[PDB]
Amino acid sequence: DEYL
Amino acid sequence: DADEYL
Amino acid sequence: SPYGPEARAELSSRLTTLRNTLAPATNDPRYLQACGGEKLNRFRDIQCRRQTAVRADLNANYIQVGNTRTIACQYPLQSQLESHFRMLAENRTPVLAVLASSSEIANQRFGMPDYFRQSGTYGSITVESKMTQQVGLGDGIMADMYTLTIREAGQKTISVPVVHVGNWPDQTAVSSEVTKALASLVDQTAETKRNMYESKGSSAVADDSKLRPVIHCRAGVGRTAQLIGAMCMNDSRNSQLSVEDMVSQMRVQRNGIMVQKDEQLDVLIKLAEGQGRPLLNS
Repeated sequence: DEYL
Repeated sequence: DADEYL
Repeated sequence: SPYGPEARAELSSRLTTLRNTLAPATNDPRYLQACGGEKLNRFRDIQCRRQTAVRADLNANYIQVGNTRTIACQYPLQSQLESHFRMLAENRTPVLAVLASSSEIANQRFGMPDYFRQSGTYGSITVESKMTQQVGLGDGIMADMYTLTIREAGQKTISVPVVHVGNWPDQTAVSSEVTKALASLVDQTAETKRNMYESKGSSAVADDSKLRPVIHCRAGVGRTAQLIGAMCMNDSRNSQLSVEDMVSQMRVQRNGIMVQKDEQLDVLIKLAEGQGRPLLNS
């Protein structure tokens, strides 16, 4: 996943 | 003893 | 003005450059790598510095900005809780500040276990939870406090004071007034508990790697950074430590993401201005  | 920090 | 647009623009410029340099490269020798098939990072873009990591299986770092020593970490994954609890115990944690909202914890997809508001068993560790006081921080924001008792056969039982702010949404910044009150409550809590270990002649008072306040939100880079930055300014020993110093030190000791939103850096800038603290160096 990417927290951005 | 085991709980001397409680 | 030391806090005018020109100064604010300069600071951001330096910070931006730093964040890009600390960008994690594939199999970067500066960041902790997942050894085996166990997931370490909650996010592939939010990594943990190797030379300041607490444990090899947790995404957490020892952080020291000025004379303020703390521990920043990501919200523990389901499978890291056992190791997370041992870290809290061993560290003789004087205070645990959790900045993740209740809404995020409830969201089952976010994979954030509610490990501090309820009692439970995790591997060899037994945790008991008990709700204590509730402190108003302002702007309707509340701090819910608990006490976590960590038990593990063969180890000394350790209780940890917990401060949970449930209404602080991610990627947002609370007012500087609130942040200042929240920083005070955490230091007071830590201060009280630390005093206990000293009256007991604990061996952690001599270890600079222990008795450190542990703080985390979800990724441990946005909301966590704001509080830490605020805690430094509370410390009466960090005289002359600039805003540039703070953020720099946080990013170099964890990752270039520390202090994500600009709205968050703005709160720090505002607090510094109220103290006449310098923004830039030299």
